[PDB]
Amino acid sequence: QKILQFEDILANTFYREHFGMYMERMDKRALISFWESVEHLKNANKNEIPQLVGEIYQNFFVESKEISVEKSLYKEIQQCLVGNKGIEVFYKIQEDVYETLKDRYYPSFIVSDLYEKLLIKEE
Repeated sequence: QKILQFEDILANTFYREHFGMYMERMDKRALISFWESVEHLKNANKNEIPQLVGEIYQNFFVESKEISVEKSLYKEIQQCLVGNKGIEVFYKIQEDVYETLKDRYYPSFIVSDLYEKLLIKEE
């Protein structure tokens, strides 16, 4: 009956892993992995926060482009991502990635063969 809400899809490890498998089919699993990394940051102890923020950059923002802003301005990027500013930036990107996952990818996941596995067959 009632459609699972995308908020609950990402809150439940069993649901979210199935949605991640669907994103892998689209070769866009880095979108949900980045969302999961920022969310893990929101619920992490502060002794791990700066190293996690650094691993987020090293896992999702180090794609080497031909016009290499990442290499030419490495120090300059890190300094404008230093403290609460960097955490606030990663939060805003997570918010934008969330809307893209919700509006562009979640509707086709509901009609995929994976949404069935999230439904309880009543006995």
